[PDB]
Amino acid sequence: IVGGYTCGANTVPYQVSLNSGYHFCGGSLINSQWVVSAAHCYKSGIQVRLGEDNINVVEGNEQFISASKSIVHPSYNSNTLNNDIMLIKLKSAASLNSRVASISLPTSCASAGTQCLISGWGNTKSSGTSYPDVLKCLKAPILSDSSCKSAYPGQITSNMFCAGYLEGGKDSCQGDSGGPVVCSGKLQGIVSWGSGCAQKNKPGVYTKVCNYVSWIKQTIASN
Ligand SMILES: COc1cccc(CN)c1
Ligand SMILES: [Ca+2]
Repeated sequence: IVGGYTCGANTVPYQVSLNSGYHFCGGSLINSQWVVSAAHCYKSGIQVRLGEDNINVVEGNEQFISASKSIVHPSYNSNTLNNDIMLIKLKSAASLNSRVASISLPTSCASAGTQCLISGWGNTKSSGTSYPDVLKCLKAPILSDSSCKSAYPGQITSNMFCAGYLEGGKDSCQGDSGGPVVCSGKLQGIVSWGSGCAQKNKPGVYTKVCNYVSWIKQTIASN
């Protein structure tokens, strides 16, 4: 997260870190056994880390649970990043509490102008590289489909939305990938892509989660 703020330990209780020897992506806990992330975060040997603030220090609220399976969306295209969503099942159910909690799926799609919370352990620099140890947060509005399409000609599908600031300075970045965009207590987006970070007229692009609720529910019900 570039130009954000320190969230505060365990203030974003649905935020997970995906770890394969190191943090490589964010995710969102959607029930005791399932995490939603980006399909571009797919790899084998994933351990889901819940209750994290400082990802380099065991602070006492963590649960570390290995993934038993990953399910990338059947229509995910890695070139265009269309359908950039993946489900991860935990080998055992997380113990839910005030600091490890699921986030609700949307019942409706959020509109342009809606204020949301984007969070993660990604790069905090727009030019350099600096990775934080503690969770960073950014309040950001959803941008209109037209401004999103104008920012990225030929690249925005019906399964994507832009959020952030056309002036730059405040954005998600590398390592925030797969993490949440939450608006009014619903998971509306997944950190998906962009051109660099916090650059003028190049806002973050997010997977439009409301399009996938049926798939998520069906998949969970049979797996
Ligand atoms: C350039 O790599 C990125 C990864 C995740 C999110 C974004 C959006 N600035 C960019
Ligand atoms: Ca920790």
